Amino acid sequence: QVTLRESGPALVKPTQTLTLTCTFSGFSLSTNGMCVSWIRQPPGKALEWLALIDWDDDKYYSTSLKTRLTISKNTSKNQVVLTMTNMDPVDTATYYCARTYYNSNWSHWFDPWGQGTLVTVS
Amino acid sequence: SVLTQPPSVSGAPGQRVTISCTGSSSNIGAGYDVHWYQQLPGTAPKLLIFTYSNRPSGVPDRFSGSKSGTSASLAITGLQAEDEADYYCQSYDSSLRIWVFGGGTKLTVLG
Amino acid sequence: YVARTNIYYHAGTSRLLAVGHPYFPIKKPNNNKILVPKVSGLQYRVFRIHLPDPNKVWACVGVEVGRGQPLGVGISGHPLLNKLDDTENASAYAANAGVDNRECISMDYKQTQLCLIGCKPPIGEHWGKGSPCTNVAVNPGDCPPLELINTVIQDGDMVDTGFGAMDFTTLQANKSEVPLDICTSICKYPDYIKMVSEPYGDSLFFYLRREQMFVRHLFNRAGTVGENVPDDLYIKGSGSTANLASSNYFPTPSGSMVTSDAQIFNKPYWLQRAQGHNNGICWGNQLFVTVVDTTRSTNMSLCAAISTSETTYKNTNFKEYLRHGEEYDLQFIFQLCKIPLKKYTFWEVNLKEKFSADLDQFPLGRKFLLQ
Amino acid sequence: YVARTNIYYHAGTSRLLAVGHPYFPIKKPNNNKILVPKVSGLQYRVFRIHLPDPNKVWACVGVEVGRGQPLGVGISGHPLLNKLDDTENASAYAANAGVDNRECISMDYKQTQLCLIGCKPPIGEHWGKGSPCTNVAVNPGDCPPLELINTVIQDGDMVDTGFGAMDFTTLQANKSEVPLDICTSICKYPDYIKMVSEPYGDSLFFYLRREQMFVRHLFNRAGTVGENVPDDLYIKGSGSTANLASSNYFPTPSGSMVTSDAQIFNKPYWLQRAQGHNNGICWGNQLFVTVVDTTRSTNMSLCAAISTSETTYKNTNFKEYLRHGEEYDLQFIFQLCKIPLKKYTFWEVNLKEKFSADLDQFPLGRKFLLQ
Amino acid sequence: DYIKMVSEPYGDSLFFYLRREQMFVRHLFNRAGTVGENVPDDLYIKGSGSTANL
Repeated sequence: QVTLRESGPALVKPTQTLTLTCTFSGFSLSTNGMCVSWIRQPPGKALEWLALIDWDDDKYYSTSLKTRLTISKNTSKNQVVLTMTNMDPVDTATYYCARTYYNSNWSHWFDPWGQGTLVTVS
Repeated sequence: SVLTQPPSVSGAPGQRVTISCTGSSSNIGAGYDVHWYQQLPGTAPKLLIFTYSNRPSGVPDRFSGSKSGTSASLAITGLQAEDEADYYCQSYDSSLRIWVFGGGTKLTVLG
Repeated sequence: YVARTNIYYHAGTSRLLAVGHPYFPIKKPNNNKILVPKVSGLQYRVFRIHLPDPNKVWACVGVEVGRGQPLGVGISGHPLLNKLDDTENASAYAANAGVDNRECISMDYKQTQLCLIGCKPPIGEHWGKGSPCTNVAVNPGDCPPLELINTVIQDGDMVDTGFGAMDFTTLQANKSEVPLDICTSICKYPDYIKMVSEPYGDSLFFYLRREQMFVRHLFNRAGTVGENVPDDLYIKGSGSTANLASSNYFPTPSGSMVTSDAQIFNKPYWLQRAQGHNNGICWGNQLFVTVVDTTRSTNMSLCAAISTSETTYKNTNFKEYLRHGEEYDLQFIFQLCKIPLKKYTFWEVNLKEKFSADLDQFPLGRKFLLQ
Repeated sequence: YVARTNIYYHAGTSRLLAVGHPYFPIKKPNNNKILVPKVSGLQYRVFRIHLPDPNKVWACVGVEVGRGQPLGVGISGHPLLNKLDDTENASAYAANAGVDNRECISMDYKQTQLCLIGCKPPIGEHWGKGSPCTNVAVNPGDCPPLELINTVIQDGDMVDTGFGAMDFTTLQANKSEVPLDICTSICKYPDYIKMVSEPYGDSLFFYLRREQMFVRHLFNRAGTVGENVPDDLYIKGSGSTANLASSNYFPTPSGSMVTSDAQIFNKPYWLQRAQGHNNGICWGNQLFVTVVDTTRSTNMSLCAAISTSETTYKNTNFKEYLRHGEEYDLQFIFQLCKIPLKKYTFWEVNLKEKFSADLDQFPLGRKFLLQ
Repeated sequence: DYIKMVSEPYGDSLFFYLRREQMFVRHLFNRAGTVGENVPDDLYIKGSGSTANL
């Protein structure tokens, strides 16, 4: 069925650039209504949305972190890459990649979730 | 978390416990749908409800919800140990122009 | 190339009667066998006239559609219509939507009349679910696509009621958007454009219409919002106005007033020349007459006594029934000229024995002779 | 100096269909890319007809604007309209205004029809903010100046709804004075005076209009007062009447009743002579056809089931949608005669292949031959 | 029964008639007796709470 896998460095030094990649199967980012989003959850804290990219390649970022974030997709390889710059110890959190349905409404939901790759900044 | 949820609620086995996710005129009042997720300790979030009550494949019918103005509620019937998870609400905010999550609530059973 | 002659023949049924429940047909709990049919003024009546063979071709030069029942106005409703609140003159902001907020609502319907005459079945357009899936995922609860479908109008099909010509069966899944008589049917509207484009004029060589409507009330829905209002078009409120009210508004129609002067029926027609190439010739010895008349759609209630042993009145001692009386009388004048549809449900009308050249003995013949 | 000939050519699209949300277009949260357009009966439809070159000039001697959809009446509203109280039959003095006193209000619109035909784009007058600043300080919240602006009407521009031809975007900043479909748009009204003054008649050589309206309710505003009532015109009260109520009253329009007899469409026109010097010549091989029809502006709601696993009804299991079906069919008759606009959004209609001299094969040709 | 009274070929029942009648719905009302032909279960979704009783 539809599955997602995260990959990337588990340790990154401060003020460096983190890079993460996800691999998804069972669907493509060419089908209308299909989108991928990145979320994170610091230890003992609530989830926080980071970014999102859709079939038309339009990209969305959190306002609090818009300058630090960039995302891209590769349909032919079913991979999506996140890049965060100027890392900080507070950003040590688990990152999940999740598929996302597009509504006529603007309140999308992420049905499947990946395993979650932990990232530590120190 | 702009959306607010109680930090924790306790309920007896088999009792109908309820959860609340208050919002404002920018996220819930504006009409943007609300969704819920349950996350067991050591696992990734799992979709539970995706428009205020709807139930995806693999969820028992004992999970439901409703819209009560600038708020939304999750109702659990027949409390069991499966409901020892953390629940989060999600929605869209037009002011912040982002998708937001709540503070999460730790449901516990008085076993 | 068709040669006309001075030979004429009057014909008619002299009576056509129907009775039944106006909202839904009656039948056994799970059986699909009908005990009482569904008859109402909102239904098309397509009469498939089976003319006798002139060689053992006709030309319909006149017609008269008699209606006998008294003028009246029908009423339709839904015990569980979807109606959140009235917003015409709201004085306090709506408070709660709740789990279920449906109300017992009634309403009259857009008055409409029409009479289509031709040698081929009529054509009707509606708004059904679209075919194209292409490469777009149908997400849970997305907006169904819309497509302009063309069909053939049959007897028993509903007419436009001011809610729009649409296939309510598929486009509306909740079955609470419109009254009971159309919540699971197709409200077609004639496609006059296509039926007059066709260069032959077979689909019809005469038609009339007179419909009217006004908004009698302004109502609102209660379902979850789809395409939400843009944040640009309003300023966010607070307190009581924190929770927006639904912006999906629907009107309740009303046909206003019925009058005898506004009647197209019980009046002869003269099809000397059609609007198409064909000038009224009846190819294949057939005709189709589609008529709608909501001006006589009065439903006569019936009350029957279960027990007569009660001194005082009791609602639990009488049964309420609704029935509708539909009466018709077709008259035709035919002129002599010398030179695959079994899938549908029509009201067959046989005229192979009701032809006589004694025009003066019939009213339509007297009118034809006078003119 | 233009020589007419007995050569005629019929043309037409045979179908023109549009669909979309009637209030606002759909699009992604912050993206400006439209997914579903905005289509309603309150919008002008300017068809820029691109005729074929007669030299590889035409004269539009007839036109017919077919409309196919059923008659109906649209409903528009605002979840947060500014409406303090109803003052038609007030029986107790208004008590409180509060911080926010907006109500979910709906209303129908002034019925209006029109059809402008010419070789140049139409002209429309509205009431916008004035230019002159001169030597006057714009104090906080002063009354904006008013100016009679002239523009060119484009497809998608709104029509007068009985609230007045004005630029609501600038003159009204609160975005709660009028319904959602015009709270951030320009409601123009044709400047018939200027378009007939032009001595050439290029802007139009034929026009029609039929609009009607009545006051269905009387309402009041709630904002802070500007030009306050003079102390001369009233006697100061006390107690309950100590606090004056707002004197800014606005009406809620209503178009009354729609009828087939009051229809200007589906009826041919004959432009034998214009009201200007130009007698229908199509200079530059172009035409413009602006049409408004609020008599068929019925919005068909759609309901889609999110989940089908519920035994009982639930509002949180159905999504409500609104869509509007716009159908058109233009027919033209052209006569042969021997002797910079790309800034705007028009509905381009190509006719360089749809010209045929077989008049009888088309309805408008049959009518023209008869007359 | 205008149809029968004009069909009759002699016209004895009448040789002249006129009519002018008009009507409009001024109110919409409901009955209260026990139901006869009940509404099919197909045409509606069963409610609950207040809407439990049709």
